[PDB]
Amino acid sequence: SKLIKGIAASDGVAIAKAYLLVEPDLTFDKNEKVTDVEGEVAKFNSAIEASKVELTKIRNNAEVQLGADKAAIFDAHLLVLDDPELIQPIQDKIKNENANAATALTDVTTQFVTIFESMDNEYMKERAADIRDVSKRVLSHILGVELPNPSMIDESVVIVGNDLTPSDTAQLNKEFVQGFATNIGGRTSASAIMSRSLEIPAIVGTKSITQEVKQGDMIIVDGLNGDVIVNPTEDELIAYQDKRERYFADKKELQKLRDADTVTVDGVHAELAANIGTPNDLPGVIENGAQGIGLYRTEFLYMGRDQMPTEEEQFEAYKEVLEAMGGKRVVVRTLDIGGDKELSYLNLPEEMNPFLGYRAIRLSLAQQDIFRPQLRALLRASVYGKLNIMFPMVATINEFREAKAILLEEKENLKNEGHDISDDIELGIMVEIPATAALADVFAKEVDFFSIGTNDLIQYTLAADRMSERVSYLYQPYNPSILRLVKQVIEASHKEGKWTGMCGEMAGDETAIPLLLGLGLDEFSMSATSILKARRQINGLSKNEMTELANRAVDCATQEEVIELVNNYV
Amino acid sequence: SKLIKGIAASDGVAIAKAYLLVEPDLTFDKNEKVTDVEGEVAKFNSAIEASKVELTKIRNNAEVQLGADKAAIFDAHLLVLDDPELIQPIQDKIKNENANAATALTDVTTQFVTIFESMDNEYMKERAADIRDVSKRVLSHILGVELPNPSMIDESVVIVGNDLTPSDTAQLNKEFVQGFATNIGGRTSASAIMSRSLEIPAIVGTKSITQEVKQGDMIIVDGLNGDVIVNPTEDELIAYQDKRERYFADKKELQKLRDADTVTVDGVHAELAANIGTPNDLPGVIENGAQGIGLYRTEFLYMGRDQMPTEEEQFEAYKEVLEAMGGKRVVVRTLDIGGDKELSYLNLPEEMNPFLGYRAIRLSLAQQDIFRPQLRALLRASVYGKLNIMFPMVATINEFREAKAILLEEKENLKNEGHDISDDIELGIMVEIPATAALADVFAKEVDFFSIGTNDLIQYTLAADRMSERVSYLYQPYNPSILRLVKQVIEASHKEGKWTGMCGEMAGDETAIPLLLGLGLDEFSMSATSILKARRQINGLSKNEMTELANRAVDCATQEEVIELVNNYV
Ligand SMILES: [Ca+2]
Ligand SMILES: [Ca+2]
Repeated sequence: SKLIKGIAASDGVAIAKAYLLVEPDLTFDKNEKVTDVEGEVAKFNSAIEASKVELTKIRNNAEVQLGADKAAIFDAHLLVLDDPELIQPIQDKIKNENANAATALTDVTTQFVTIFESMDNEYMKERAADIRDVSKRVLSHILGVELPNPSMIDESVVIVGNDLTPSDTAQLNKEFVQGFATNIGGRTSASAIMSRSLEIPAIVGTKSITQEVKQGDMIIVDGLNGDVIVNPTEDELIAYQDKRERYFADKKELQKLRDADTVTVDGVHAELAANIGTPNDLPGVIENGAQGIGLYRTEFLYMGRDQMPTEEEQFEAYKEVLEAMGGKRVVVRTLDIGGDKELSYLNLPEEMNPFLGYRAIRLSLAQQDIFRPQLRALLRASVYGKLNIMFPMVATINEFREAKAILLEEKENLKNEGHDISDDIELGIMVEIPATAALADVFAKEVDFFSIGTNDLIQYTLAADRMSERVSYLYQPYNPSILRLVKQVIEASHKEGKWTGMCGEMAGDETAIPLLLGLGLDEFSMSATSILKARRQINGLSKNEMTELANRAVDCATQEEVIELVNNYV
Repeated sequence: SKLIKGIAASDGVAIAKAYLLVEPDLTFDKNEKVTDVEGEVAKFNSAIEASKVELTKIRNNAEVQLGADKAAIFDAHLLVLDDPELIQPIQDKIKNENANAATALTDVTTQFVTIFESMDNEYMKERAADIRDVSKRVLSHILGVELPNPSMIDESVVIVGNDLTPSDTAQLNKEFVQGFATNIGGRTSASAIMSRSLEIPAIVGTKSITQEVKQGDMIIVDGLNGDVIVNPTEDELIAYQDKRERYFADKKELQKLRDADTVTVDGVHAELAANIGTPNDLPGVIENGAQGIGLYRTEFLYMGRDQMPTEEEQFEAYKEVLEAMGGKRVVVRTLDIGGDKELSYLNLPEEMNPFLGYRAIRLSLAQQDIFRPQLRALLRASVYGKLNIMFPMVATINEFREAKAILLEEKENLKNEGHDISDDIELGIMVEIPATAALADVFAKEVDFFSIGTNDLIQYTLAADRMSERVSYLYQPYNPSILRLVKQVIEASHKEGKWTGMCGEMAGDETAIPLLLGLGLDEFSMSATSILKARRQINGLSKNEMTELANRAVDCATQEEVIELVNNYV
C-alpha cells in the first residue's frame, strides 16, 4: 500500500508491527534569568554525572555482550563528558550571564557542533556527532524528561524513528526487534554497523518514513533491495514471507562455502581475502572462510600511543597473525598515516596540502630509523606464516628500488646476528598513484604484485578530495577513467606472471565484482562479512561473459553510462 | 684555469675583467641599551624615510626606462616600508625593551622571514624575499653604512658577487656591464628575469664563485651552457671570443625567422604560440613572430580588485587582443584561480586541501553568475579575431557537457538581443587531470582541442605538491609516466582530427622540444622570448627521427633514464 525506498544497511527481511521511537520534548524557556546561580550550576553538574553513569552501563556491558571493540564509540561519548573545553564554557556562561543550564548548554553545543561539522575532517565530524548524542542526553536530564530506549516487553516489532543513536542500537534485543527503518542515518554509520553485526535487517536514510507510519501498522523491511512497505496488502504479505524464508535458505547454502574454493563457472580461480586494521578482527576472518589477508593496516599500532611501537610489539602482532592463518597469505602494509591525521607524538610540518605531501613511504624514506623497525620485525615474523610486504604511495620506480634496498639491508642485518628468515617473502606495492598505473608494465618487472587502493586512486586520478563536500561528487568508482587504470594494472601484472588484487571497498561490492572479474582481477580483499557472498556470486559467473561486459564499460563516457550497463546487462 | 659550473639564466658570452660587488658591514653591538628612547625611535624612522625615497627613485625610473610592469617588484618593496604589521613591533621593542634600532630591526625581521620562508606558499615566500632586501637597506642606514650599486664609470666588467638584489639589476648599465655571475639566485628570480630582458649574459647559483675570484681577474661568462671561467688561458680566450661572435651571428639568422613558418626537415608543421597573463605582454608577442596565443591567463583580470570585473572590462581586453593578432589564434582560458590564492573579495571555504578542491571550472559551475559574464564577453569579442575558448580542471565528461551547455545558452542570449557573433569559435579543455588523459579518446569526440598544463598534470599524476619542499622532488616533467599520458592525449586528438598543444613551461624548453615533436605535438605555447629559438630548433629536425627517440623514452623506467637518452641520442 506504501513503498518507501531507502539505503539498505543490513540484509534480511523483517515483518512485524510498527514500534515508533518517541523522542523527548526538549522545549524550554530561552533566556530565562536564573535566581540561584550556584543552584543552576549544580543542576547542570548533576545532569553530567547522571549521564556519565548511564553511559558507563551502556559501555561496559556493550562489550562482553557484543564485541569488546564496538564499545569504543561509548568511550568516545564518556570522553566528551570529561572535556573541560566543552564543560567550562557552559558553567562560565551560567555564572556570568545568569543563563539557565538549558540555554547555556544549547548555545555552546550549537557553536562547537557547527564549527566541527562544517570542517573537511573525518575525526572532527565524528566528535560533532558524539557531542550531539551526549548534549541531547544531558539536556534531557536538565529538562526533567526521558530519552527513548529498548524496554519491550513484546512483541515482535519493527523500530520506526528518525534516527537510532549508538546507545539505542546497542540496547536492541534481536529477540523482539525484527528490524528498523529510519529517516536519516548512513550505511557506514556506527549504529548501522552494529546492525549488520546483530544480523538485524535495516534500511536507513529514507527521510519520510516517520511521517508515513502510524503505531501498530504492519511493516516489512526489505534490507535486501532497500525498500520499506507500510500496511502490506494480503498478496504482498504472502510474497515477502516467502522472501524471508528464501533468505534463511540462502544463509544455509552460504555456510557450505566457507571451505569451498572460489572458481568461476568456466574454471577461472580468484582469491577472496580480508582487510584487517586490528588483530581483534581475526575471529571474523577464519569464521568467514577467507583465503588469507590482503590488507593489514598497521596504523592502529602506531596511533594512540606515547611513543612509536618498538620492534618487539610489532613482531608480536605480525607473528600472531601469520600463525592464525596457518600458511595463508598475509599482506602487511607499511605504515601509511594520512597527512590529515593525528599522530600527536611525531614531528611533521603543517604542509599546505597533506594529502599530496609528506606521508606513507614518502615519510618512510628519509626516516629510516622509524621505518626500519617495522621491516626488521616483519622479517623475523616471516618464519611462521606466508608473509607479503607492500609499500603505500609509491609513485616512482627508484622509490621502490630504495625501499627494497632498505629491506635487503635488514635481511642481512638479522642473518649475521643469528636470526633465521624465510626465503619466500613477496614484495609488492599499494597502487594509488596514477603515475604508477601509467607505467605499470615497468613496475611489473620489478614488483611481485600490485594491490589497488581505489579510495586513494580515485581521489588522485580525478583530482578531488572525498572529504571536501564541495567536490566530493567526483568520488566516482565506476568512472571509465578508473576502470582503465585498473585494467592497465591487471594486464601488466599478468604480462610478467604477477598478480593484481584490490583491497579497496569496491572489491567487496556486489555490483563492482562482475566488472573486476571481467577485468582479470586476481585477488579481492574486503570486509570478512562480504567474503561468503562474493564467493557465491563469483562461483556462479563466467569470466568469459564478464570480460565482454568489462570491455564495454571501459569504453563508456560517464559513470552513469557504466552503472546502467552493469544493472541491465544481458 | 678555473671552471665554475652554474645555472644559465641569460644567453650570451661575456668577456671582461672582474668587478666584485662589495657588501655593507652590518656588524653591530647587540643588546646595547639605548639612553635616548625617542632619539633611537627617530633614528629608526629616519632610516625608513631615507630608504623609502631611494626606492621611489629606483621604482619610477625603472619603468619608463625598461618595462612599466617590471617595476612592480619595487611597488612590493615600498609596500613593506608602509606595513604597520612590520614597523610597529620594531618601534614597540625599542620603547619597551630599550633595544637599539639595529637589534630591534634584526630580531623582528628574522622572526617574520623565518615564518614566511618555512611556509609552502609562493606569495609568502615572495614577501620574505622582499623583507630581506628592504631590511638590509634600512639596517644599512641605521649603521651609517652604504649598499652596493652601479656607479661605473668604466670599464667593461663582469659583475661578481653573492647575489644581485632586484634594486641592483635594475641599475645595471649594459654599456659597461658585460654580464654577471653570483653564488646564489635562481633562473626564475625577478632579478634574473630582468637579466634576459637587458640581454645581459648571466649564470647564477654557483655557490663558490665569490671565493674563486679576485678583483681584476679576466672573467668569461658562458650563459649558453652555464659555466664560468676565471683567468682564461690564451687558448681559452681565443676560443670564447669566436663563440661570442657566433652568438651574434646566430642572433642575426634568428631574426629572419620571425615571419618564417615552423616546418620540420621532413615537412611536418607545428605552431609556436605565446602565453600571456596581461595585455601588456602583446608587444613581446608580435615582435617575436608568434603564431598566435596558446594560453591567455585571465586571472590577472579578476585579481587585485574591489569587485570582480564586469562583462564590459573583460570584453574590452578580449577585443583588444583579438585585434592585435589580426586573425591569429587566441586561446583564452576560463577563470582558474588556484585554491591557495588571494581573492580577498570572494566567498570560499577554507578547505583542507585547496589544490584538490573548489577551483577552476569546479568553482565556475555552481557559480554561473560569476562564470557567465566571462563567456558572454568572449562571445561578443569573437567577431574580431580568431577566438578559442578552453576550460581548466575538467576531470569528467558531463562537466564539459554542462559548461558547453552554458556557453550555448549565451550564444542564444546575445543573439536575440541583437548582438552578432562568429560561428567559428573552437572550444577545448585544459588537460591537467590524469583522469582526463585516461579517457582522452572519449573527450576527443566532444572537444575541439586539448592543451596540456604540465605544471598541474605533473602534480596530479605523481600526487605531489611542488610548493611543498618535502615532496617537491617528485616534480618530474621528463618522467616516463608523464610522457605516456602526453602521448595518449596527442594520439586521441589525431584519431578524431583534433589537435593537441602544450602551454606548460616544458613546451618552450629546448631539451623537451625534440621529445614533444616525436610525440606528435601540434602546438607549442611558451614565453615569447623562446619562440624564435624553438622555430630554429624545430626547423632543423626530422619528426621521423624524433618519433623513434620518443618511443624509446616512453619505455624508460625513470626520469634519469630519459634525461640521459635525450642528451646522448644518436
Ligand atoms: Ca624519484
Ligand atoms: Ca561528474
